[PDB]
Amino acid sequence: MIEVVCNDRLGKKVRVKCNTDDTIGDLKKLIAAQTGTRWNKIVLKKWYTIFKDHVSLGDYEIHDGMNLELYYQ
Amino acid sequence: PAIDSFGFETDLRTHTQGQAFSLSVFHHWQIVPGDPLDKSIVIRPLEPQPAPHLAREFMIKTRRRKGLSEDVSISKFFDDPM
Amino acid sequence: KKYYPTAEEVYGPEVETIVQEEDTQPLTEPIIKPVK
Amino acid sequence: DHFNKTILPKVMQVKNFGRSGRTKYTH
Amino acid sequence: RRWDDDVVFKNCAKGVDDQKKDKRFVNDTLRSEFHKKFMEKYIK
Amino acid sequence: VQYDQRLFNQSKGMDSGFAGGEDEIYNVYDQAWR
Amino acid sequence: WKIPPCISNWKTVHINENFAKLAEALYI
Amino acid sequence: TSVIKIAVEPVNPSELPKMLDGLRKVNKSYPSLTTKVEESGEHVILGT
Amino acid sequence: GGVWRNTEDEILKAAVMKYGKNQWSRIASLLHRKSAKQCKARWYEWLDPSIKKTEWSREEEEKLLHLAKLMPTQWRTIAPIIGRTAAQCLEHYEFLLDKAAQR
Amino acid sequence: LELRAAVMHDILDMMPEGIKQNKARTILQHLSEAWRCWKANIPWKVPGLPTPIENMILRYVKAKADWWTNTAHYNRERIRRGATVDKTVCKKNLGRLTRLYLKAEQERQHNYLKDGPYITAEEAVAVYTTTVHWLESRRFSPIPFPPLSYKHDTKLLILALERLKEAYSVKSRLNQSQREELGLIEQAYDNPHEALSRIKRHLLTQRAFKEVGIEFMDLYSHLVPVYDVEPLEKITDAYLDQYLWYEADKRRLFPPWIKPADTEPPPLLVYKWCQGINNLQDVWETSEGECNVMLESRFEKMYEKIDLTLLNRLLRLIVDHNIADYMTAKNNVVINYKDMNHTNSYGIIRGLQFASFIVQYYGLVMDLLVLGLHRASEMAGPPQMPNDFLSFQDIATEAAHPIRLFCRYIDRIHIFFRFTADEARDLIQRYLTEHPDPNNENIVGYNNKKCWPRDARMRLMKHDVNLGRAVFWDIKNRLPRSVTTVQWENSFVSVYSKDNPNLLFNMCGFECRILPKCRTSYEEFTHKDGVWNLQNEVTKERTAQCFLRVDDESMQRFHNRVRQILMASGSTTFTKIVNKWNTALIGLMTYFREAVVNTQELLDLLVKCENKIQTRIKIGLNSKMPSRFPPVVFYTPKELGGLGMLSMGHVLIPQSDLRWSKQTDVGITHFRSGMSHEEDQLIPNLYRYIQPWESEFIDSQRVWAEYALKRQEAIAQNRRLTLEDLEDSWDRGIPRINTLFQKDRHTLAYDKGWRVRTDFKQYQVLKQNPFWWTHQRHDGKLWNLNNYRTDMIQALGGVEGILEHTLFKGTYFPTWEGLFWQIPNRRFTLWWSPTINRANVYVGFQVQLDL
RNA sequence: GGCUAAGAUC
Repeated sequence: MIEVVCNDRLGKKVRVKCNTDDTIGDLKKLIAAQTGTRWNKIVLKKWYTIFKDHVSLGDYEIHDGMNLELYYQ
Repeated sequence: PAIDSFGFETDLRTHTQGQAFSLSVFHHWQIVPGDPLDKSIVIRPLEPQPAPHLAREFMIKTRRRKGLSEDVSISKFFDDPM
Repeated sequence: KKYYPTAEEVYGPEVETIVQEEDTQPLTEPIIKPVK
Repeated sequence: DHFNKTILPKVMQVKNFGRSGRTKYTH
Repeated sequence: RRWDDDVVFKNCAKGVDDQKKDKRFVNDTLRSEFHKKFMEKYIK
Repeated sequence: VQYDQRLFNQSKGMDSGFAGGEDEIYNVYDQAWR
Repeated sequence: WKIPPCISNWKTVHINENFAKLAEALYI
Repeated sequence: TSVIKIAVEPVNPSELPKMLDGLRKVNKSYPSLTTKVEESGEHVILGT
Repeated sequence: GGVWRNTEDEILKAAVMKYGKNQWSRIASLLHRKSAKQCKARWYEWLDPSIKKTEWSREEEEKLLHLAKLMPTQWRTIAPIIGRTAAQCLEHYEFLLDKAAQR
Repeated sequence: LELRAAVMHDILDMMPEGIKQNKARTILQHLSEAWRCWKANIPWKVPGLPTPIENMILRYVKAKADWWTNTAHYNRERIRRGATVDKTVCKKNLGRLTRLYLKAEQERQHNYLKDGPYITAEEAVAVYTTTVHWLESRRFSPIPFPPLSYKHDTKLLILALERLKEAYSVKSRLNQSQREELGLIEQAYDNPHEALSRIKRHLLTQRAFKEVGIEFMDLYSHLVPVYDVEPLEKITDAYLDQYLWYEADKRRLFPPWIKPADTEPPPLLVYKWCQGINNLQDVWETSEGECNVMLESRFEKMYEKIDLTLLNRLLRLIVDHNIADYMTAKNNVVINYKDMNHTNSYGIIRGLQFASFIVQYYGLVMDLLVLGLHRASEMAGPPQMPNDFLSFQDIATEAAHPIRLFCRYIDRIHIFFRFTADEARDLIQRYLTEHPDPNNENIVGYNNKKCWPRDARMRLMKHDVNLGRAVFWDIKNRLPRSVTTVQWENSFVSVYSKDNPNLLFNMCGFECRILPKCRTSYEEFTHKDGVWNLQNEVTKERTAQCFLRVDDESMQRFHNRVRQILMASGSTTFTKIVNKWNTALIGLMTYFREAVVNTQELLDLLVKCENKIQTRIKIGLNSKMPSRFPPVVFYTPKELGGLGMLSMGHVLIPQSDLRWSKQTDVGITHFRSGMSHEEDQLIPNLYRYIQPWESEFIDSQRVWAEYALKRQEAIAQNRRLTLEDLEDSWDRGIPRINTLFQKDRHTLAYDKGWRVRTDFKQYQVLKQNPFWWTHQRHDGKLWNLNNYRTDMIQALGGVEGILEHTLFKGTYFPTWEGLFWQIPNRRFTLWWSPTINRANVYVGFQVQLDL
């Protein structure tokens, strides 16, 4: 279980623990549970690389502590 | 016994949920068990026993002052045989 | 050992020259009012 | 948390120069 | 008794040879008790 | 005694080893790894 | 009230009888 | 009878007559307080 | 090295007059023959203008003979005690006085 | 600036006699030259001036001297620890105290010539008669004159020149004084007879010396001076010190009462002293009213209050008249500072090369006054059969002896004074009659150790504390105050009686705690396997136990040494910062092999310092405060491209840093090392791969006994001892056995006093060399850490696991073999580029460089 | 033109 820290700008930085084989759609539901927004309106980004909605976390090699820059759509 | 009655009023109020109160008055004396002239009683330096060798431990603890110091078996110096 | 002139003859024998170093009322007596 | 944190010598809560809180939660 | 026979110096009985200590202040900062201790403790 | 000559004179010397307070010589690991 | 300049940087008996008494006793 | 006995000694040993003068004044206030100086030099105080 | 010759004494006297007496690096930057420690020794022993380089009279010989028993070593300490302050001729005067009294 | 502006405000107001061409900046320049003349402690005032103008200038100078001396003492009080931060205040505090140390020595040397603080000339004739009687009783022959055709002078000149060359010239040294120093050493090495003829003419004729430069070392705890000498006089003084120590080894003029010598300087000062205290005649038994008192104190005055007249008279009794005049005149030449020029002939210069023979001269002189003439004859024994360092002639000699043992350091002194029942009551009665204490003031001030001072310190009883004052008062009154005094602030006299079963003593390296099992000892914690089982020489059983905790002065010295390496970050390379700590840790862990495992405060300093240096080295790479830096980038050895830090602490490698991957033909075979049962530590501590001194001395007794048995078997059967016969007898033993089989074995044996000369070598060198334990020439290499690099690579994940975190896969090398070569910082940061730049090492980041 | 460790300085 990796602890992905969705640390966006302006104070919004939360920890999101997800499974390795868990999909990215399950990660946005856990990231919205600590941030306070709709999970359908959250777009994760890492230098203009907008992630998909169907690719598992084990495919991106997102290890523990690999922080993400959260953005809102 | 007054040798072990220290904090007995504080312990009676603590265990009884604060609903008790005791007072200590003076009472006549009674002989403690054991004998101070008795030997072969190795007293422990810390955490003593409720064994009846308490008189040997009480005589050694009374040696903080002068007079009856350690090795208190020198009473034959005042009671030499003849 | 050392070698230095005494202060008793310089300042005179009449004026009792005292030399106080430390250790007197560590911020308690002029700090608060004394216990009357 | 994958370590056992008992073989470690005295305590290692946070080694990042920010230990404001001084607690172990036994008292 | 008879425990110090080959002792050359018998007894000094004088630490500073004038008093028990200095007990006298001076305006000279180098020749005072402060610079004497700072040159003896911190220096070697 | 008269020991064998292969044991004696196997290495040089006449030095203190830890030469001064120069803490940049890497005196540990006297033999190489591989 | 004269003020002379000052530029010098790069910009009683000296004996005692106890020293002779200690040397003569060591010589004797 | 004051069966309880507690010894009392000052922290700094240079303040020996200061504790000796206080034990004399405390003996005048409380009647049963009989400050008996022991033979070993320890100032004892008998209490109830 | 640095025996304080005639050419070295003129450069040391020029540096003590122009550059300074308390500047061993300035005298080293104008001679290039001896070290700065040798230039400070030449300015105190050989090229010192206040050095009494003569007059080994009987008053100085008796003072050197009295200081020899009082201090056999420490010729640097006995040189201002005799007043000559040479620190090299004091050993030379002690050698000449011992050679005269050798008989 | 405020003192300068108020000086111009006062000079323009305090009587300028009106507008009559008043002062200017030249008057302030006159105050500036007056302060600079006082700064070098010179007597140059500002003469030729008006009296109120000079009085106003001297008033501001005396007030500025009060400000500068108070600013110097305030920084020196915060120099021990203070702030643990010093960029340029360290050079200023050392330079300000160098002016105060030179000025105080200049006033003391001027007072010695003007006034008469002599050596108590009436008693000084007794001290010259005591050494004359002790030498006649020992019948020791005096040191001969140096021969003009000595065959042993060739080996003596080669040994002294090898010590001078290895100390000064090591690597990257270039100076105006180091050029002539290395040039004279090469000129002497190419012509030994020319240097021997010059050294003979320098001793027998030249009875003077040139100027010497005094410079204080950069020790934050206590500064120690370093006396730089002339290069020509240094080679002449080294031949005098080598010839005196070679003659003292043959004539036995140095008794074993003072043993800093090169036998075994860590163990025999501690373990042979503890075995000597245990093997005495009924030492641990004190039920019959007996009492023991171990007095450990330093003289602290046999370096500056030395009498040159008494040292010259003792040198004529010890050596020839030609060598005596040269040795005394070398210590009275000059004391030249950076700007000052102080006089001399007030004490002994311990920075010169001939200071080892002068220290042993006062060592036998002060021990004869402290013990006694008839006392030392019963201690050492007759010259026909001399004793050992802690032995005696018979059991009756140590029985009627009040002082059972007397071990003397170069500065400290140890004495295990044994007292009977009547002897202790007689000594306390003389101490109370001469120094009473009715208000119990005798137990007011008394030093005690920090080895758990609740049940293991000195029991402050009535008779025990009275015997602590009495044993020190008889030793203090035995020595005069002019030769060598003994203060109470540096002393520690732990008594032993029925009330105090624990015994404490601060040895030469650390503090020791002796506590026998039969005498109802202390709590006996034993935090590791560092409790020495001291056995009796008669019973050969468990006589007494010995605890070995590290000292507080050595822990503060290591905390200052780790602070100097931590403050040196940024101004050096990353590999130089790691190599500085590895040499500082190997010098501390080897010398404290049993002590570092049995001290909880010492291990807490190591875990704090190693985490600080890994914090310090990580900031030099990037300054974003990383979350979890990889431990493989630090603990990798220098062969595999790493910093090579000795991990003396539990720094466990995480499970996400031991995975290898390679795709040759089929697919990416993700390899992984299986050690996830309990924990996967990166590297063990150095205490696990270093033999303790109790196990080293026990194995060395079996090593030389098997060596003497095999050599006797080789001499009887007439066989040559081969390398196969000395395979298992090669490990170590007492001294490295390979040191006896060196190529320079014939030359190294003719240079006695290896440990004593190395102690004053750090006192004379500029840098604080951590070679106080031993040297690789005579003793040999003991800390063999070759099995540590094999275990560090195997625990980190092998050579393939260490290279997987590196950039080895991008370098395109088909085989991992030998391929090594701001510039070294650039190659180290680029080598560990996938390890030092990832998502886990730096969390919030999306920075792209370019296209 | 001042204070900084003859400011260290071949």
